[PDB]
Amino acid sequence: AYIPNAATEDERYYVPFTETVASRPLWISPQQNRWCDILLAREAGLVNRHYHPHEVFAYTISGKWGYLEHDWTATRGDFVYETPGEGHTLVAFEHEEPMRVFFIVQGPLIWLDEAGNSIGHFDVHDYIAMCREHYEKVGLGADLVVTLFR
Amino acid sequence: AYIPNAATEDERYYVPFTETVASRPLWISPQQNRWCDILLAREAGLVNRHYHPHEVFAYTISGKWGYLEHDWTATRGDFVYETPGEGHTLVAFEHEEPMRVFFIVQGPLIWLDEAGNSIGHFDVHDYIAMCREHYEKVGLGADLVVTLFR
Ligand SMILES: [Fe+3]
Ligand SMILES: [Fe+3]
Repeated sequence: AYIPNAATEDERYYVPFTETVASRPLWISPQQNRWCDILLAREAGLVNRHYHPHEVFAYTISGKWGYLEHDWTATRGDFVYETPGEGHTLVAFEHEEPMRVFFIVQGPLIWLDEAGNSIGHFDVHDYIAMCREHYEKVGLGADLVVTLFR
Repeated sequence: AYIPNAATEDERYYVPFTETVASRPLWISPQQNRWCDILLAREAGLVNRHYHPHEVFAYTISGKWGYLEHDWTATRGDFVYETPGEGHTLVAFEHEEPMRVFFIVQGPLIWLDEAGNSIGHFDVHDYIAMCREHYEKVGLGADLVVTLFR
């Protein structure tokens, strides 16, 4: 698979995930419960506390972001590996550029509690569904998502 | 793990792989036989034909490169997924910028024949050895490699 201009300026390609953060799917494996994507926050953003059962890798393209549970913040060019089992809250700061991050995500995400409990999930089927749905609405066609399968 | 400025200009961090192509290790898993790295070619470059038993993901940072066995060439911003089992020859063109590519590699690589045979291998132990060795020589210390383990 070859996707030119992955972190495109074309807003249509980005699927809302939370209210402030969206992603462009690049590669999805329903069988492996795994996906690559560009994570985008045009403004201040937050992704709720969750943990992955497995690793996460990120390479930062632009903006400034990090997780509240570590001391670093990542800007253009910085690499991040999250250790499996880590509960974390992603945040994005307002920077000259939107936040854009290349991610390889081995799902599910388990949403965590204010407390510390499992309170919801996000797996690859949830991801395929939201992306198909958005791509139908914006006129990229639901079937463009199917093009990303492997 | 957080590595600032992964695709650094500091040449010392890059470990020669072929004569024209080098990589900076970013994350290495001896147990999973898997690693992330920045692949760099300052000039024209070539990596000999080989196949991975598993997937490869790449996000292109700068330069222009591709595989002889596909029709695309990848420049700044382009994403690539190589399907597992694919035999391929990586090439890098001379561009305004060096080639720099963020890779997640599930090894081993099996070197292939002019013909089409398995004729050599490259696994994570080979990678750890070459990186330790180079990092000792350049004065980043062999032990900096151990810092990359997970
Ligand atoms: Fe996460
Ligand atoms: Fe390869």
